[PDB]
Amino acid sequence: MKLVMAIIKPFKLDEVREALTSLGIQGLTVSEVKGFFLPKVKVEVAVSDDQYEQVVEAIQKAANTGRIGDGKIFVLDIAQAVRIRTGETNTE
Amino acid sequence: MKLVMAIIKPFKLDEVREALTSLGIQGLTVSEVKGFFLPKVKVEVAVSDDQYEQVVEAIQKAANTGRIGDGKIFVLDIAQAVRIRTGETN
Amino acid sequence: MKLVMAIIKPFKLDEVREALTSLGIQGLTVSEVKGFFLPKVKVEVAVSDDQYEQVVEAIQKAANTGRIGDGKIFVLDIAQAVRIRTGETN
Ligand SMILES: Nc1ncnc2c1ncn2[C@@H]1O[C@H](COP(=O)(O)OP(=O)(O)OP(=O)(O)O)[C@@H](O)[C@H]1O
Ligand SMILES: Nc1ncnc2c1ncn2[C@@H]1O[C@H](COP(=O)(O)OP(=O)(O)OP(=O)(O)O)[C@@H](O)[C@H]1O
Ligand SMILES: Nc1ncnc2c1ncn2[C@@H]1O[C@H](COP(=O)(O)O)[C@@H](O)[C@H]1O
Repeated sequence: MKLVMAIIKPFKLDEVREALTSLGIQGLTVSEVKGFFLPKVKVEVAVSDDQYEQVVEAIQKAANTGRIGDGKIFVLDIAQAVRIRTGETNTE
Repeated sequence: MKLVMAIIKPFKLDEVREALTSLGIQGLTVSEVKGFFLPKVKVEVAVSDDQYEQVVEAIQKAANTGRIGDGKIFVLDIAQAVRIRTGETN
Repeated sequence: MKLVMAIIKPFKLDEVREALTSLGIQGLTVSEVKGFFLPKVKVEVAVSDDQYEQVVEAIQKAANTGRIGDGKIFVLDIAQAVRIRTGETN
């Protein structure tokens, strides 16, 4: 499992959300941050190792303008995940 | 150490905090985030290897309702933790 | 690559930014968070493996007061980084 974190230009949030939803990705978490400043949006989603490359590609293509300030996507390893509703624990 | 990250329903924060305090945790970081919008709370706490699973389970039990939208808890490895007050590691 | 995450007293942000800038690190992400509450600032910066320890030390020295509430620095491994502007993987 991977945590995919992207810092994007705020106007690109709708396109990024759209791209992820088409991939069938659920549980997008979004926050407003300051980018060094200019307002940025941080998007975060946890995905299977099987899905992370498609997720990264989808975010990159949706968030891209080619101009300065486009931002970054960081992928981090998740060792364990628990579904709070059921208490069930998953690992890959 | 491990970074325990949970995305919970905002009204569950008090119960989650109470459970963590009972474990002797106390130090934790809370962010206001948006789920998909629905308001959510992101709780982040770095915990020793000896206690991380107990922290996960404490958060799970406290944040649980059995309803849709309860959220998830993620565990990530921390390679190095520094206490800013003293500069000590891990 | 490493993700350096620091939770600091808000008034220390400028000093931390100055230290990072002197190291040639201008790109960083700042969030307003709640620390258990008191307002805190989360600084996130992805840095190369060869520089992360120098970065951690620089942040610690700039953010330190020696008093309670100074905060924490966590270092996490980054599995992959992509530059959105070009689509290139680090
Ligand atoms: N190394 C980094 N660590 C953390 N956040 C970063 C980092 N680099 C960039 N960011 C975030 O991304 C936002 C946009 O910066 P970006 O990645 O586009 O860098 P840049 O200096 O504009 O270079 P370029 O756009 O040409 O790649 C920043 O304001 C910051 O919020
Ligand atoms: N284990 C932790 N996990 C996540 N965030 C933490 C943790 N410990 C501290 N923090 C964050 O750092 C902020 C400052 O707390 P700090 O680390 O200074 O702890 P403290 O109890 O004041 O101890 P001391 O300052 O003596 O080290 C907290 O309010 C919280 O946002
Ligand atoms: N895979 C995921 N990655 C990151 N955050 C998630 C994920 N799934 C759910 N969330 C967050 O948790 C909230 C409730 O999710 P859930 O209870 O799992 O439907 C959502 O609104 C998201 O903000």
